[PDB]
Amino acid sequence: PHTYIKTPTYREPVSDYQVLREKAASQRRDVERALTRFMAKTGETQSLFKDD
Amino acid sequence: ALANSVTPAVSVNNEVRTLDNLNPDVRLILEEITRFLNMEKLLPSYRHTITVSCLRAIRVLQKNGHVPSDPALFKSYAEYGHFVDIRIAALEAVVDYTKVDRSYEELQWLLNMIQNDPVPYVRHKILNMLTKNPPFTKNMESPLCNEALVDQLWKLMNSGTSHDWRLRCGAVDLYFTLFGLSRPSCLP
Repeated sequence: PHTYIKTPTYREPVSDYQVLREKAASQRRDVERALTRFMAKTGETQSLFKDD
Repeated sequence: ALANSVTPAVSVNNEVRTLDNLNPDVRLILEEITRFLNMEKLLPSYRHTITVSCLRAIRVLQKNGHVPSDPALFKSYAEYGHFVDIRIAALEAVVDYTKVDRSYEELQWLLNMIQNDPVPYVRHKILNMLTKNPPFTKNMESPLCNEALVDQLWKLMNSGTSHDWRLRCGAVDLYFTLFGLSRPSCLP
């Protein structure tokens, strides 16, 4: 085959509903955590504990 | 639903609520209500319904031994300026705090807010909530049963609420709930 046979090949597609739900959920949770920590650090802040 | 799951914490020797004794269950709840309240500060909902629910849940966590019993957050949300819904949720939390912690200065804060607030519906609602969840009843011996409080509430019935006809009936209801139909007992 190597002498004259060519087939294109693609990357492995992840079409799984479980891991797609997990990826979208974790990315949404991480971006909202990053956003709220950035907005609490660059403004007036409150805390339940002391100097927390 | 997150606020309904909160059971009273197992404080040992009145240990100060600090990070070490934070329940592993309540840390997830507290992270979620912090995320929800902060996201409401940037993308607000309808009726600030999530602000009202998160203030109610923080008061639930404070009613058990999880968050320190501090009314400063609710006092900042009750400052003339948060949704009238935010305002009445925060004032409900302050009324519950001054019932449980027997706070004198919070009761004077609430009575001052009854006397001079711009919105009269909020004044009527503060008198209503302080009637429904009173800081003391007539049967209770409390530290807040001075002659000074009897004189303040009699001055609030007599003068002070003379301009509304609904604040005066609310002050009559509050005096009835606190001191009853006879002479205030805690008096010379």
